Amino acid sequence: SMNPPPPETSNPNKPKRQTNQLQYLLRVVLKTLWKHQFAWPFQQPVDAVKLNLPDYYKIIKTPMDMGTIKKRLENNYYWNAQECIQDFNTMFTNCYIYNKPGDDIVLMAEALEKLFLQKINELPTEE
Ligand SMILES: COc1cc(/C=C2\SC(=O)N=C2N)ccc1O
Repeated sequence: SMNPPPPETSNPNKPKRQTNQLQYLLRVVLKTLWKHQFAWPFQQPVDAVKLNLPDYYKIIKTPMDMGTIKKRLENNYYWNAQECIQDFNTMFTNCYIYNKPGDDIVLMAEALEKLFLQKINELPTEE
């Protein structure tokens, strides 16, 4: 059993910005989801070896998790807020694609997604 390498979190030739929307994504959005009681499965890449999910990376070809997002935000990896919002949405969608409705992990993702949507609704205008 093998896990793929994680998503990229460092790339010196990718242009980067530090913007008020990206600061909101770290200070408000990521921090709110990270502290939630259902955050733990999403705080690092899925370890398909330890979890005995040998088909996980056959089905999920664009993996994403909040550990990766946290690193991207803390290392100013992004150019704009849309790129980070897409990462969160990829994380939720992967969970719904791989699992069954009503599975514990899906209910956990849904609770985090509800908070995510609430916070993104008040994403500040770009200064
Ligand atoms: C079973 O599908 C998923 C599993 C996880 C992670 C888990 S599950 C567990 O017990 N520990 C973990 N770190 C994350 C997203 C998924 O879609």
